[PDB]
Amino acid sequence: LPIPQDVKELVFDPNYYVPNGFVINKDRPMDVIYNPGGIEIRPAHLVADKPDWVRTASSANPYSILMDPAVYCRFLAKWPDNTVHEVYRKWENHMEMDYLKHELQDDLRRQAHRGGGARTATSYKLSTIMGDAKPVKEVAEEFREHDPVILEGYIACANNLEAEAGALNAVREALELSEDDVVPAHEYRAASSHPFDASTEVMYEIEDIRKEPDPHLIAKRLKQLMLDGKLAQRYYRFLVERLTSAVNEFLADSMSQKVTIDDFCEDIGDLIAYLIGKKGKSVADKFTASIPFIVGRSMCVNIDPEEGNSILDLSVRFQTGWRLEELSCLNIYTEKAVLISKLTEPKITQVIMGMAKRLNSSKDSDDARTHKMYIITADGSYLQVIRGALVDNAVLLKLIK
Amino acid sequence: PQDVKELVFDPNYYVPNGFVINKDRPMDVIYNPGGIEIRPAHLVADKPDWVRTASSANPYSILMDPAVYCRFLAKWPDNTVHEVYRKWENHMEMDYLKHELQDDLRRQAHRGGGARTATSYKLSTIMGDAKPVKEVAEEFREHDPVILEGYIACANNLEAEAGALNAVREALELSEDDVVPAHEYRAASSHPFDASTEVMYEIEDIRKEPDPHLIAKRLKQLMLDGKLAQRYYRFLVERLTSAVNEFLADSMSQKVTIDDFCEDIGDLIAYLIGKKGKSVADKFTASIPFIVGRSMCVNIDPEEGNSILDLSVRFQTGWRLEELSCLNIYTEKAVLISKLTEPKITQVIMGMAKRLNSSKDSDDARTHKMYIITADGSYLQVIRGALVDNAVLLKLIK
Repeated sequence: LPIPQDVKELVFDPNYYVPNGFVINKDRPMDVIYNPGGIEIRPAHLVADKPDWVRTASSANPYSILMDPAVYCRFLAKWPDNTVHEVYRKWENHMEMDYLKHELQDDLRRQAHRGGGARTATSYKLSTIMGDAKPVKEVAEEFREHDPVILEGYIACANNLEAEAGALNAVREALELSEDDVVPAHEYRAASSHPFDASTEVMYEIEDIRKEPDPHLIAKRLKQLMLDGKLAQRYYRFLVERLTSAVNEFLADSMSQKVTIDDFCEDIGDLIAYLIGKKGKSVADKFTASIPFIVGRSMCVNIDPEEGNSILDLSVRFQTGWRLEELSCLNIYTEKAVLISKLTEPKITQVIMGMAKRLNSSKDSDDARTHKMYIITADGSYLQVIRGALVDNAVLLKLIK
Repeated sequence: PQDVKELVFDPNYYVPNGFVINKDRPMDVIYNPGGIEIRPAHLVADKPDWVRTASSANPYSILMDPAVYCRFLAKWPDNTVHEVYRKWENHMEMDYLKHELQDDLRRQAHRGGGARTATSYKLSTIMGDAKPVKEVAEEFREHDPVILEGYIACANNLEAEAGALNAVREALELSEDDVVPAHEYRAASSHPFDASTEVMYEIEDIRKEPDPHLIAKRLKQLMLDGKLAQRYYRFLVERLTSAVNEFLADSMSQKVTIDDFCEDIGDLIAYLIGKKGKSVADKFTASIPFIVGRSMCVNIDPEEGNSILDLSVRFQTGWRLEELSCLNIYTEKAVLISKLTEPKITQVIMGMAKRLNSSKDSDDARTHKMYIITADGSYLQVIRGALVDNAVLLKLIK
């Protein structure tokens, strides 16, 4: 009878409140649930493609929360004001929900993402043990399944599959594993090189521009390098489009802003002034503080006289034995990024914390400013570990599409 | 005026009440009876109400010579935006507009002037039909466009460009101070597969299958039987879905999108038959071999390992993007190449297409993308347009 005001107050019983004209499905009791005040609770997978059932990012919960699908079921609750909130109900607490679970395991569309029959997520045996990672040297020296490991050095990659193959070969060589042994979840570093035919002094100048804390100075100095003929327009435009793409990515995902810039070197000052004026001071200060991270990711310069100077795409990647639909519910497909809370499985928080600590151990923590962060599921999904601006110290996983 | 051809290019031809013509910038706004309003394209590039309206007569933008024609957008009372290209030599009063495009602070990254150089080397601005490198080298003035042999292993665009430049320099025995001609080459990138050779051959056979339903069924069945790992199946399905969506958005101008190829290709075919007619669906089905060949090109090498190839034929020109085309290349998804386009670009494209079709069973034409790379580094993919018969489009890669 009482009307719930928030998520926790909702009653999980199809027979608790039954309005006129609604017939409860006998074999599908959980398909729709009604609560007083007009609250509609439906399984998320049954309303994934409906435009009127998208999560509402608000001040309290601007981010969709990541929870374990094997333990929790994700419902969407729609209120009279059309605000859609996540609800997470434990599988063991409500037995009458079991069929929904079976749906997610046995639908034709989810066969590409879930186990069953002769399906194998990987061409090899990938361990499902998760937790903190350890250096691969001590793991090899100690040797049961291997614990998650860390590979030293770097892996040169042309694409994602090349990086994964190199990482798998590195783990197999470090642990002296066979083709049939169960390889563990692993942490590694990936580098992609884009050669630059520019003078070494120009490379040093762009490198020093990267370390500049003032974005206006960064843009002015890069454009001045372009205008003097020191940097070819091809390479300048390449760097500019990379900076623009990274800035737009940070604005869209990390800050949840609908604002985009066409090109960095002419519009970074305008964007910062806009963030001063329309979005308040604090949002602009956090954007400015994250500007070094964006510029380090986009404009990392490698200067080696042997094989030539280049621009680096640097990342740290944690390959887990869990599939995307075993690590996450279906919201990972419907949201730009998912927040990691206390209710989230502690092991993913542990792996992300270990990755962050290893990034911060570099000189001046510069690696944390120049490396992207990824968790690769067994079935090949990439989840970039990014920072969230709407919540302090918020860590997000963004599915790479 | 009832037509684009009937537009009067005179600011003083029709002056509405309350409007004052700027003496220093008279070409900014043009008024024509009925409410037709013509403005330069680069003054209205950021306005959401100044986007070209694709119709039956002109479904695509037109690639043009920026040094010969100036782009203007004409807005009609029914909110339809059309293109008008007006020659520089026919209007002196438009000259300042040209200077703007040459001297704007924003455009300094794309145009010449001062000490700006598009490339770190000297690249010839001679376009035309390309010739095999050996005869051109043995013949030796600036070189004519050149064709290289083999494939350049590339990890990214910059690596491919560097490899092509090195190949041209070595084959034409050019020094660092010599002018390098525009050159056509081939690029190949490999995504390794930890799949059995039999499964790879089955995937290759599925690629040649003309029925998309059979492609989906056979690939899904390979996944479900455990012969194809879910990781590689999802990789291939992601590539197929991306390619199908790209073909729909670019080649067919269709807003329809799919999420999984092997799950929704039949639904997409049924939707195209039901709502778009048999002709559109048949066009998509006939293009299916090209899409599947580009997405699932299978390389089987017992030494280097089996892989999925991204194959392309790229012609590096000496002209910058803003010296090859107007600013429409930034606004439109793709631009159509007509008889009004510079004949050199069409010559290059037909040469690349002919060299593609010279392969056995025209197989390369089904597995290769085509690119024109400008001097300052823009990539223009040559695609086919389903809205006009034999329509060639250049799509700026962003």
